[PDB]
Amino acid sequence: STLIPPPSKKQKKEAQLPREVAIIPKDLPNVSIKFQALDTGDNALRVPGAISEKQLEELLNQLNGTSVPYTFSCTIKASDPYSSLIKPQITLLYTPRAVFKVKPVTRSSSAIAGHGSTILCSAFAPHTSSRMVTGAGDNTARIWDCDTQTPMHTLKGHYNWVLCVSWSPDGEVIATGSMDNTIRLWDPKSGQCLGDALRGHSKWITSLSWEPIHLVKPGSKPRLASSSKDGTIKIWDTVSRVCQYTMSGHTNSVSCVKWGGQGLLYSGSHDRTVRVWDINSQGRCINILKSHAHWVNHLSLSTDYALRIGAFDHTGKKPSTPEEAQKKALENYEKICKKNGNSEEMMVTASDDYTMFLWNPLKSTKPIARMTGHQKLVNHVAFSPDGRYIVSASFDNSIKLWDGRDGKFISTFRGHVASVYQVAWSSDCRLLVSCSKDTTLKVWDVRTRKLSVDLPGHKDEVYTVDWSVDGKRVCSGGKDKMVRLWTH
Amino acid sequence: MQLSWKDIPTVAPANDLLDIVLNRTQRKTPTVIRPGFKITRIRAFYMRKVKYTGEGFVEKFEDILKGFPNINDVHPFHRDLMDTLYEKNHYKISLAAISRAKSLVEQVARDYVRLLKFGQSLFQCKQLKRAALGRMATIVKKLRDPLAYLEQVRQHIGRLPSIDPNTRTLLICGYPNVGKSSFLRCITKSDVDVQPYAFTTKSLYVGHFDYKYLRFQAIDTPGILDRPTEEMNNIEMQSIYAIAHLRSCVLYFMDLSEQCGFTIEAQVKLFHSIKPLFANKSVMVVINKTDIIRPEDLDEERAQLLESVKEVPGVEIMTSSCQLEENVMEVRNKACEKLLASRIENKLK
Amino acid sequence: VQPDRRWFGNTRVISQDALQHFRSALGETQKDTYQVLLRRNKLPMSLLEEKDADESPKARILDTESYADAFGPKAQRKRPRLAASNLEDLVKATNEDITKYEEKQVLDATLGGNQEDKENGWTSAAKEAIFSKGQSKRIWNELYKVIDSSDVVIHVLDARDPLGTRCKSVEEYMKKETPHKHLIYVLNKCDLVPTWVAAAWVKHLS
Amino acid sequence: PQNDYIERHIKQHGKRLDHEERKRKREARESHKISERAQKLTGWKGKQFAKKRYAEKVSMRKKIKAHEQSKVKDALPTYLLDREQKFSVPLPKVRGISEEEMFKVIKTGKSRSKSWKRMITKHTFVGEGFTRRPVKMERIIRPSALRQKKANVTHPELGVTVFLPILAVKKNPQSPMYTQLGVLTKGTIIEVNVSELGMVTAGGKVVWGKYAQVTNEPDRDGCVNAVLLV
RNA sequence: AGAACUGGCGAUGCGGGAUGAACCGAACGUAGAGUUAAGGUGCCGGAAUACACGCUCAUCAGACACCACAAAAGGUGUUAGUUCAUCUAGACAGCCGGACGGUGGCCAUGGAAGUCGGAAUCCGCUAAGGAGUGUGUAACAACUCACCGGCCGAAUGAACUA
RNA sequence: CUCUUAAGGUAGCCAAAUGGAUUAACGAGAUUCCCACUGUCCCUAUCUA
RNA sequence: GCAGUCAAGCGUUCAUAGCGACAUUGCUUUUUGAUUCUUCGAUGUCGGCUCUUCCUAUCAUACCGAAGCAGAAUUCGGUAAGCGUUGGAUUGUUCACCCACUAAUAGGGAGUGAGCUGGGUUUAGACCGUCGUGAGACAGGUUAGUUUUACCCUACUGAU
Ligand SMILES: Nc1nc2c(ncn2[C@@H]2O[C@H](COP(=O)(O)OP(=O)(O)OP(=O)(O)O)[C@@H](O)[C@H]2O)c(=O)[nH]1
Ligand SMILES: [Mg+2]
Repeated sequence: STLIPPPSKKQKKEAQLPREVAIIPKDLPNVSIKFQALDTGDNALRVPGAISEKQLEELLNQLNGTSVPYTFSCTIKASDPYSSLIKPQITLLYTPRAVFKVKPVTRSSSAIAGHGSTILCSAFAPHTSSRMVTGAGDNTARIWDCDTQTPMHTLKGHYNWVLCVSWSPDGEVIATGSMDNTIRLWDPKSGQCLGDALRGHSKWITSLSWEPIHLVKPGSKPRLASSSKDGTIKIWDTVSRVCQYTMSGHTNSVSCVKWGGQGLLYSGSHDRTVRVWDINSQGRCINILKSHAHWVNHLSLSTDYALRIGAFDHTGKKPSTPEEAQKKALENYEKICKKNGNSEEMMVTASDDYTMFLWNPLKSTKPIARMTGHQKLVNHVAFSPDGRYIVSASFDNSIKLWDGRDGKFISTFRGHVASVYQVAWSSDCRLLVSCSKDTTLKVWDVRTRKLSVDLPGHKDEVYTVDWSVDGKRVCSGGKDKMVRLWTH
Repeated sequence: MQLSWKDIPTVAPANDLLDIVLNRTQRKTPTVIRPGFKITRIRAFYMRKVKYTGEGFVEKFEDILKGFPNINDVHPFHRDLMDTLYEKNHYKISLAAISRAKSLVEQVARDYVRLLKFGQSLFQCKQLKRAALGRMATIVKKLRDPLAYLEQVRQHIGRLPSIDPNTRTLLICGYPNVGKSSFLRCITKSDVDVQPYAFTTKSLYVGHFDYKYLRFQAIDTPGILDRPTEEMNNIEMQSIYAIAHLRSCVLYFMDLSEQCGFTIEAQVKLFHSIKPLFANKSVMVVINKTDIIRPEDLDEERAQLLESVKEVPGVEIMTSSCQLEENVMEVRNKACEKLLASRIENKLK
Repeated sequence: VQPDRRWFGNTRVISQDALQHFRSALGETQKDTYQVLLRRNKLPMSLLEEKDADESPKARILDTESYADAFGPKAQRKRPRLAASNLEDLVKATNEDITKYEEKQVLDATLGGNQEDKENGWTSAAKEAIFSKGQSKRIWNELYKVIDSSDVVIHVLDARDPLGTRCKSVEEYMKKETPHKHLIYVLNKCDLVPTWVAAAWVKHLS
Repeated sequence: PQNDYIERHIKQHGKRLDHEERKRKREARESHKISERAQKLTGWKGKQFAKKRYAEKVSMRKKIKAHEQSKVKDALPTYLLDREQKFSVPLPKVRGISEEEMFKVIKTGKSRSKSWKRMITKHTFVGEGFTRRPVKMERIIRPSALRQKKANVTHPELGVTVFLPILAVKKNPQSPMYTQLGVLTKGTIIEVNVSELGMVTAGGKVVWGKYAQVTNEPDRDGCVNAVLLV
């Protein structure tokens, strides 16, 4: 163990003196304050004496006439939130929280054995943190009861590996993509084969994205969308079990697919091309985005966290009817969506040209900004839930934080030794988990831009992670077979 | 150097290039030593083989790097054209690989020779020698894909025509199947094929002629389609960059006929899309294949669409053929006399 | 070699806090020319370095298109990448690249002679071997000896023209290879310039 | 000249009247001319020819095999597929080296008549921090061409080598002298800086000191290879 | 390489191995006769240009150090074997005839019709005919083979060992 | 226990004319160059004892 | 070279006790001809005038073969040793380099330690450095310094 080297003979006598105290002298100088939103509006001049940052909420809330608490910043050189005034008039930058605290995930629960192979994917349920599905390189998927740390229906069906899995946002159906040619829809409770398996794609399945709730009619089930290595995409209906329209624009394999906000599929593909795809035209392309010098791995949206959960907020308290579920799905969307009172969904891509381009496909088929930084290839990209920071995982052992609105560089997370495969957020938009080619997963404090806590556990490579929506629990999976669950 | 690059050595694939350079050392250097020579003699023997085999490669590559035309800092016409044929990134990489592989061979030579001066017997020295030449062979075996690429660009780039950008020229442009090769055949001496289908010519052909005791040069150029214009082919793009970069006149060629599987509105739509190429240029339009069908015979609403082409600031619309060759001789005279006024007006500045 | 539980085991190891401590100190430190380095501390440096560039390397075209497909008889490459936007932008993107060429000929005229001697049909003379001296392997061998032998190299400088009489090269070598060797200038021939000038040079080199 | 001239010439004027009859016969004779070349071509030209003919057989086996194979008819994530790449030490008991080899004698004087200096001819890791000592006080000379800093380590797992810097020499067979001079040899066990591999102990600390055993004799070619003791 | 034993030489001539410390034979007084050892018998050179069965042609064979080295293999050089196949329901080699229909299969594209390419590689009618082995056209065309068939008539092919 | 970067414009203040060993002269002492001159050489030939 | 990977085969018989050809993947430092000014301890003598001959592993001349070989020039290969292969600068050293002519300035062997020399054998003189209490010796460095045949036999060249 190489050490942090010791304090010198003078540096002891520095410490042995009494010093400082917090004090706050009184403090009442009349320094002028401006108020500004990070969205757009400036709101004009007060001039009080100095006060604690809890009180400057209560000054704002009566002025705007809300009771919404607010986070504060100042000096934008610097960028850093009396606590300001010790560093030396103040332009105060206010911004809404969504009020919360998800905790730092520290302890493991002990390692859950099961299927005897590497674990390829691992998705939580949206509505509750007890339910969590895993797809292995053994032909079984498995659903875990996570409160009791034990298997809830060991699940069989396929005759090759299961590469990706996804839970439907309404929370009725699980879908399982395969190394053979097939998709199998499952019920959580029974764990039984809903008809025959969905067969249509000729090569293996790359990712599965659900049709989100606020589009779908109240009292109809959400349709699946499935991309595959042959390069087509099919749109599966769950009841009839048959595809409506194959879509075959891409020449090479499709690396991932996402179903967007406004009836619009996005498909990140190996022909260096990102295809914006309208549903109403019945299988038809509208816009074709070209930047990249290499193929495109992964495609993140600003809404994707809201679209994944679909109506079920952090409590998980259920919708009483589909007409309620419509409104709850619309309201969680319209928390993030109306930023300036306009539905501006941001799209972002990763590719092996060491670069992420930032896109707004409805407004312009040009790109906005070119996030360029990494040495080796970026692999995963993620927006934060509130659409405010972007962060991307890379093969040069380092995770780079980029501002979401203008694609501007913020900082880098350093700590990981070997290559980083994927990341995920805490719902409150503070903590940020990441998984590596080495053993360890780490969790990253986004506000101070720092390592909160390292957690070792596994014996080998770790491919998959996910954070539970409530934010008690974090899953993991990889090459040593054992599913570890992590908590406070 | 400028204007066509015929003299570049020739350049073997890595199997053969290794077979040359290794065997040249065996032949040219002395091949006998005996173990009970003095250690100085044994060390000298092996030092000389590592050195000589080194400079066998560092010769052979240096002729490639010196030979090949240096794609940026040529002249923007050529700089482009070699992109549109050979791909400029693959070109620049493939040579830069050879530039790197030059340096590693020197390094391997200089490092082993410095070991080989401490070699204490015949066996140690002999092993150090084989250890040097194996590394060189490994470096060159890792050069199989570039050398195969370069060998084929060498063969092609020799066979390009020299054109001066700076001389008086004239481009000869339009759709496929119009006539504009059989103009070039009859105006000058040149062997270009005259065959009734679309893309017979696939590169820029050239021919020269003297009018007013002065060398011109015609350029026949494969042909353009209208398109969405972001994507056109490497065959089509040659012509666009020829019209863009080069100075000179340009003869547009229309076939006003039912011949060509190509509607005559779309010829005008080509002209108006291509228009911003011509701003520097001076232009003429030529209606080829008169003799069957005529410009005078035509429908009125059709014949308006020539008078749309008239509206562009500086043009004229000549009749022509290739059945009577007095008329084709008038076209070059108008083409040249419009040029020389622009050259003299450029000169007298 | 006697079998042992020692080996296979991990010898050295580092704390994840201590990386976070040492990564900051690259930002802090600060050199001081009156200070000088005796020992270094054994540290895993590749972890501590990699600082933030803002540019990235170029993309790897060889993976996407080989060579055989890029040009040949095999040759699967009908259209260019990325290619131009529009024929206004193309003709804009020619005319500056013409005049940028036409500049460099008028520049490299005034840089020059070299071609006009070849047109006149004569060559420049042989460079004399004395202007080498020295240079030479026999003396540069003698140099890299005394650097390797010495524990403080000092480096004497002609106080007429010390910038010309410096040499880089060795100092760039010394920092890379042998940081424990200390290094120090001596201006001398301080007779042969005026008194303010020597006082200046020590200021500009200190 | 200009473009595909010979191709255009062949397309018009046409080859040569007895071209077909020439080429067809050359292929008929080639059977005989292989079997002549094999039974002539002395002395290296004969060796190369046979070495080639073996390959040109061994290919034609694999084509005919692959035709016969084609006539009849681990698991990773999405982002990792569509890609590619006791306590016994692995060399116990290496050959013993005499002290008279390795140590070449260096004689000093006008009359070369004093001996006493010794030069280590085998390869050496020296330190981080070295400096030579005065020429009168020196004796055991380790010269600078034989001073390796970085070794070429490989892993039994994984199947990837890396070029890693040496940190120490800990155990040297054939005496505790050659450890202390730092003589690399075959068999020697050396501290390697491992940080490019990215090993992490359970405990979560991350590792940059692994012992590795050298696998070759770096006298006989300049590279120091080694295998990690894992 | 260091240990253990037994031979040979050193003090030892003689026969043979063209010549020779250690290889094959061999009990040294002086002579005569006979018979042999190892080795030999075209001539040098004493003794069969004996007899018998096979194998070998080397544009610098071999006559041997042998129970090795260059050595493992390259050859349309020759002979003898071994194990599978094919065959008067006509093999092997030749010519002659067929080699077709869904179809110019899908994307790809300036043009690709079996043959610049990428994914599949199926059904039908068959005596047999690949979504095609190659040459060839800007594309088609035409020729070719792989596979059937007629003519001819009895043995032939492949892979190994010596 | 605490601590060391000021000298500024083509020659400066200064100290008992000079700031010096970058020492004149001398040398069968060691070494480099230039002029003159030449059979040293290209390339050797001839003559006398 | 080390560590593997495929597998025509060996292993008395033999798939999966161990070996294992031909292929083949790993880095020894950046994919855009940027520089890359890296010169990093030969503890042993060779180097050159004169003159001859030999090898071929051919640099040039002769005749062939193959290449996008149109000419022109060149590269790669075959037979080939008949016949050629130079002039100078540089010792703060030259195990090399450069520039100039040239059809071309190929590589070697026997060299020419009694034909003649220059460095080094190499002793006595002297100085400077390092080491030694010193006599002295050496990590060095610098300067000064006598070996002089044929008339014998053979060979070679001419002569009776
Ligand atoms: N009737 C007639 N036909 C003409 C005339 N000039 C050319 N053609 C026809 O043009 C056909 C060939 O076109 P080309 O002359 O090669 O023109 P092009 O194809 O546009 O030129 P390239 O593409 O460069 O070869 C021939 O079939 C000719 O009959 C003419 O004056 N009269
Ligand atoms: Mg044509």
